[PDB]
Amino acid sequence: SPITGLVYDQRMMLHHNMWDSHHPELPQRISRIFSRHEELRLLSRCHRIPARLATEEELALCHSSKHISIIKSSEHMKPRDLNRLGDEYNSIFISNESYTCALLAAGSCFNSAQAILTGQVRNAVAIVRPPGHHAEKDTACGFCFFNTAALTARYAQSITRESLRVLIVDWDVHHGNGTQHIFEEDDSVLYISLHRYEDGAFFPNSEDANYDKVGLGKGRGYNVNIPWNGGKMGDPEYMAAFHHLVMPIAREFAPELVLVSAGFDAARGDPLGGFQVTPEGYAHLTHQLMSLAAGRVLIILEGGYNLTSISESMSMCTSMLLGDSPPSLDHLTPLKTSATVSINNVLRAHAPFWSSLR
Ligand SMILES: O=C(NO)c1ccc(CC(=O)N(CCO)c2ccccc2)cc1
Ligand SMILES: [K+]
Ligand SMILES: [K+]
Ligand SMILES: [Zn+2]
Repeated sequence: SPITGLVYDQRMMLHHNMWDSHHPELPQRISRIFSRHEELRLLSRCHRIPARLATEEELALCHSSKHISIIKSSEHMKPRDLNRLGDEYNSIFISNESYTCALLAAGSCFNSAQAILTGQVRNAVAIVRPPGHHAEKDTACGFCFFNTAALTARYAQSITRESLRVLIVDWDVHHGNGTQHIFEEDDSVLYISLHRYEDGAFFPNSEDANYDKVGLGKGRGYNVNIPWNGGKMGDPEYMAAFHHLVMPIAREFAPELVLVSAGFDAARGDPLGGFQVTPEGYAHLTHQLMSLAAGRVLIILEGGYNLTSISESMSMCTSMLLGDSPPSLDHLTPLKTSATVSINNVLRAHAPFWSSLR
């Protein structure tokens, strides 16, 4: 079924910051990504998957009733009360349409996972906002209300079987604290994150993101953090992390579905990330993941704030999903010594759990 699905809905643009029309998490992130897909004739090659609202019962797969009800209630708030509610969270703005856009983003991803798991398509891309991976069971954080990726893994298990093996690869420049916590005790969902860490000083500013956090109880080994220290990283570092860590661990895990928390704020041009991963870089990461899970890959937009960088990067990913050949990747410099230390720290930490690690 060599078809690639694409899901996008303009209604997700309604979510906005009422006090700063220029806030980085712009409604125009998704519309510019979508337009580039059109221009490059990628959209027309895809099977268009309908967006939908997630239900409250689906939200409850990962989130508490209290958290759901609080975010639901913002739908009817006056502007000053929205400001106050948003200030109760770390790095959140809320509008009357926020709840609905968050529901659309999750339901769009559920329909995509269903299309893949029932064989209607091989793989899919979801152009959605607001993002999800900083969201926790009981709280909103870092522009995220509900954890779209976490929900989707659980949704997928719910329409297949409880023990469906799901891999979540999170290449957003920030650590997905919410995703790690939701599955920390879980051995059916393998969470792998690459992220700027700087010894805990980079958002979300927690030692939860370090390499030594390997999972808990039966989930021991099923949480893989690859923290970057010492400034700018690029294609050389990310390709080396995939070669030595991500792809060997993923092959041993043998996932049946791969979800990508695909933020593009590690891209060159992005002020919030400060890294230099190129669009060709992201193409190669995507292409490697396609060798897993009989090709069952869902790419889900997280962060990424340079409108041109994210449009070109995510388009490049969809092109790989569609079966185009990978672009030339420039002379991969020897790694920064810092990156080498990071990769060796993860290798040492995970040697007890993954026999295939050399
Ligand atoms: O999802 C994200 N990036 O993909 C993301 C999540 C959270 C942030 C916040 C964040 O990182 N910062 C600090 C920037 O140096 C911040 C800025 C202004 C006000 C409050 C905090 C930035 C990005
Ligand atoms: K990440
Ligand atoms: K896990
Ligand atoms: Zn991010």
